[PDB]
Amino acid sequence: QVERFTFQAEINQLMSLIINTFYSNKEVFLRELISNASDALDKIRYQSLTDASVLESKTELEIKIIPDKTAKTLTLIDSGIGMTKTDMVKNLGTIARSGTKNFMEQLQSGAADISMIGQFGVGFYSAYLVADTVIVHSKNNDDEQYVWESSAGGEFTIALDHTEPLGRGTKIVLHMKEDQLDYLDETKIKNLVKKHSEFIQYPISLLTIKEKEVD
Repeated sequence: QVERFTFQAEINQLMSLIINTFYSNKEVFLRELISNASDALDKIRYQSLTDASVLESKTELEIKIIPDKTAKTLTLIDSGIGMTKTDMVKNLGTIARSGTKNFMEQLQSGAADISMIGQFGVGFYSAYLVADTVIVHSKNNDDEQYVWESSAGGEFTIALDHTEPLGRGTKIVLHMKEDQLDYLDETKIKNLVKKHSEFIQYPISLLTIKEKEVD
């Protein structure tokens, strides 16, 4: 079963602005997504300080990053608190803070910059600086694994996830744009992850997939 939702008006503007207009430091997306991953890890960790049984679904607190040149995807997986179905609609389809709604006017006027999008809990959408389509798989202890998809257009979808179980956490899949495929190159992404994760307290693994014909 697939359930359709409309983005809240501001989110469409934020997304239109991100997609339609232009920015020069697209690499901030990685910083934002790694920061979200760390936040989620912080959340489950803080829960485990009062109740260590929350960690049972997946004991490792870590981030995994997988560039796939063949699939043209960059995937980021964290074992954070994950999102329930309601959490997904809220966190990926709405703006909560009224302060964030004002910031959208300072951003749209050009006074504010894309790189500060994270200070208002919307750094996620910076993924559309490099990806035409973004898939989010998420699993929270108090609910089932759901999968969230959007390619903008004023709408997103959510379904029960039947792909590989996460145990607990969030998997974001960016279907890269053709012009932004070098983010899947080993040296590029390694240095960018190193740069944008210096203060992150969690381990971060970078996967490299090499393919050679036998001869």
